[PDB]
Amino acid sequence: EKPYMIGANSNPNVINKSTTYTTTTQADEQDKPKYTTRLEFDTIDMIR
Amino acid sequence: EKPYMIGANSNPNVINKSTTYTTTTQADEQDKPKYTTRLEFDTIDMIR
Amino acid sequence: FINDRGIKVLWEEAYFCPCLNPDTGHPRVDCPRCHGKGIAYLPPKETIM
Amino acid sequence: ISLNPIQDAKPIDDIVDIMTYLKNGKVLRVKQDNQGDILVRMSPGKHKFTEVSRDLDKESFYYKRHWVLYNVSVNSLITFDVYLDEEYSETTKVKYPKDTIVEYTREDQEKDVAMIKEILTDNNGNYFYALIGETMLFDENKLNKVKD
Amino acid sequence: ISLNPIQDAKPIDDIVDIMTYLKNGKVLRVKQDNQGDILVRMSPGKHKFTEVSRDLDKESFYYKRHWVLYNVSVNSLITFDVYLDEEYSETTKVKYPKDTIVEYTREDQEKDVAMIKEILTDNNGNYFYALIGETMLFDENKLNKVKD
Amino acid sequence: PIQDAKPIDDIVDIMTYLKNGKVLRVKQDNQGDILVRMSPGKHKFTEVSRDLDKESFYYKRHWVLYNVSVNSLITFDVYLDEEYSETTKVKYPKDTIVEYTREDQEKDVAMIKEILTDNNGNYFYALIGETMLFDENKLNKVKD
Amino acid sequence: KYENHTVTLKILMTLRYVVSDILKESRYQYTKFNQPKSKFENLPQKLLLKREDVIVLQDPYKVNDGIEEDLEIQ
Amino acid sequence: AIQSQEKGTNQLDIGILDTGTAIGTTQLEKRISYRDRFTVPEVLMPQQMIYFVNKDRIKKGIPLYYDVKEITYIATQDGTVYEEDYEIKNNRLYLNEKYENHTVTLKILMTLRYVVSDILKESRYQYTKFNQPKSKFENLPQKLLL
Ligand SMILES: [Zn+2]
Repeated sequence: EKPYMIGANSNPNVINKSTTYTTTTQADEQDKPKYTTRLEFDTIDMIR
Repeated sequence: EKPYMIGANSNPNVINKSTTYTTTTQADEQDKPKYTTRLEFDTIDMIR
Repeated sequence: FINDRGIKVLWEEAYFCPCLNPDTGHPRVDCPRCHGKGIAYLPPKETIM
Repeated sequence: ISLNPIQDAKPIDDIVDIMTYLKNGKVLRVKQDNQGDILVRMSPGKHKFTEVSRDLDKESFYYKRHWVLYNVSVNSLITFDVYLDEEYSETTKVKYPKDTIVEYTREDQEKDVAMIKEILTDNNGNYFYALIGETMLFDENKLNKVKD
Repeated sequence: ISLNPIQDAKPIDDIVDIMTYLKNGKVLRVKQDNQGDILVRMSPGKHKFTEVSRDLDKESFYYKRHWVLYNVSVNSLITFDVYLDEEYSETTKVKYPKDTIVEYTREDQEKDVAMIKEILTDNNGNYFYALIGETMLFDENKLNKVKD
Repeated sequence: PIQDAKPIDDIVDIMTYLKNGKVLRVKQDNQGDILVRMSPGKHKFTEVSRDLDKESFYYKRHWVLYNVSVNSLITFDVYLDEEYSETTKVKYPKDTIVEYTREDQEKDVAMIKEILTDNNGNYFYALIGETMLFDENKLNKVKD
Repeated sequence: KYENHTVTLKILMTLRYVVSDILKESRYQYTKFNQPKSKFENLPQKLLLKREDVIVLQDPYKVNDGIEEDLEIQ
Repeated sequence: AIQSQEKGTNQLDIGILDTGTAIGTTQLEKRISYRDRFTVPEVLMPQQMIYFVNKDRIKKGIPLYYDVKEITYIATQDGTVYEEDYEIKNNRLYLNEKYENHTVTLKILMTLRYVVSDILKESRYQYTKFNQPKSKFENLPQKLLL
């Protein structure tokens, strides 16, 4: 009903942000994949 | 007679497909060829 | 890229076996953990390399 | 003139209940410290196995969640805090959740420490906090969290 | 309301019969584990030798099969299951062939094991299976094959 | 009859026994039998041991960590280790494929599910999809 | 039958390697783009391996999974 | 900046020994000295070690060769060990009486450290003059062999 307007900002300031270090752990995980094209030789042509 | 329509899919799902390993065997085989162009030197020109 | 080019492989870490003789600093000839080698190994882990 | 209290997502602490939900087929949501936040489900039908997905949203008619087999580990469940999908949501990402201990400024210009016991938000989205030892509710800007 | 039974291609097990067909000139079809599926023929005319082709289809008027000399090996025939071209065809690529042992669900909610003894298909292409110890016919979706 | 095997059906029970800390025994196909355990102390994690024989003055079990998968537990047979009997001395074990002649003298294939015995050691077998018993001689092992 | 005889064989064995030295061990990057904050990540190491011939140990006992391979689902 | 971080290991009569080598590139205006020292807290290096316990070491506490950031795996003849039985203070290890006569083996992570063995391509120079009140001299990065 009412018009959509951007409004004001909301993000507060942050100072002295520390970097993130990956934690060591013996537990299992899942490696997040990327699905895309794949490169391969033409082994049939190599035989020729 | 009746119109040709694509219809629904038929391929069932498959999970945990294992790769194929070539089997060792002392028996003979036939190597499937590729018929195409061939590259060669010009040995007559090399003599020159 | 690593997963694309690599080959599937089993990976096991290494650690000195307890069977090492404290005085000579050298191992027993045959124990389950290490079969004469002075180094034991952990359970396998799967990896692409 | 405010919205009713909004509940925090309870992490499931005991393995037995988690497996019990999983056997029933209720979806779990696991956060991995290293890689990502994932859903976990035991496969429907008789062909039983564990499945994992990264389609982190409610199953909308236009958002079909996709599953793939994975050998989930027991230790992964134990070490990583896990939630039930029906609770963990964007509906509340409160800065200081329930049971959090905070330092709050009192009327006598003394900073006392208290725990958040109830949470509700006004229509404008500001979170009202109920604190132990105090009657009224407190605002986020007034508060301070002391870490470690 | 169904199509008559469809026969499976019988692999030829004994070398003697295979050579006998080959001497008569009847075409063979060999599957190589490593490389490919090929046809084998002994040359027509008096100039006798073995020939190999990869033109895997019926000799249509617009599909001329082409032959080349090859020194076929006896061991290749023995180890690799071989068929007669007149049987091996796309006409049947049934998932569970005849003489296959399968696990099938019975009316009493018990999974019994039985062998397929007869095969026929309805007009819609669904394969009906006759099983030892059972009278009626069974459907592919109902069945399960246990391997090893 | 003989009660050499007491398989667990529900994984929930397995987890409950694991919480109790009792050792498990998990079968494998064409592979060595394994024992599984929950670690004690502050940190709880699954441990495994390739040592099957009973703890003794000359024999101590060796335990190590592992990221065990529920898929193995839910599928493979599981037992309480101390309650397990090493073998049941019969010609054809359970879940073994045999060829038998039905009541009308027609031959069918079947797998075995029964354990019955007299006090002399004479054994009888009841086939999956069947009711009556079959003797050691009547059944014939089906080759792979 | 072969009480006093010399037997000769040709055999196939699985490939195995051990780590003799680590080359170009640690490589680093402060990944920051499209992140809430800076993160540290370890890039691939390079390994110099040697084959196991003087001492040989059997392949490791891997815990198997009951999932059937090449399984069809519906 | 650091390149070609290498863990060269020599197997000797005296034992195994690590002689790693690496190449560093520095900032401007910094003068480095022979046998200076650098340490990288962020990077961790794995090591393995074994020690034998006796009636005296158990009370004094084991003196560790390497340093420590955290422990990964502990084991002895009796198997693994748990946090309730071992503690570490000031880079030395204490154990309870249960392991009076035993051999303890460990896998450990330690922070990375380098020292300067030689200075390569020491000093590089430039008379920067553009957009300056006057000419200025600046020292370009040195390269270090660690
Ligand atoms: Zn040893």
